Amino acid sequence: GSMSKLIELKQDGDLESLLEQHKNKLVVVDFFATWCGPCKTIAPLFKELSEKYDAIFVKVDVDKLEETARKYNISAMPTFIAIKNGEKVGDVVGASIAKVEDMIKKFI
Repeated sequence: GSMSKLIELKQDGDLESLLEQHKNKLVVVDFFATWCGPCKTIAPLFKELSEKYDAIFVKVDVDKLEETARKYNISAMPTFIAIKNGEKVGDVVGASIAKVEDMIKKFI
């Protein structure tokens, strides 16, 4: 198998565990909320992107992983964070799939 797929995290500490062993991959994290309509709309498009690009695509419910949301300074949802080589490299704030793709192309 490959780690380049869409995964959905469960609890604080999961993202750290992922990044500990996949520092060389681009990781694109969709921080979303279940009370966020645009987050619903963009979810299938995020999955489509995950099928085209060799990056790790991660969904994080900000209410499930509250410490992780706080640590990445998330406010608006959805927020997409690009993470590579040990650090955050970019973000897209808001439900803009085109900008998310531009970010992936920039940093992959």
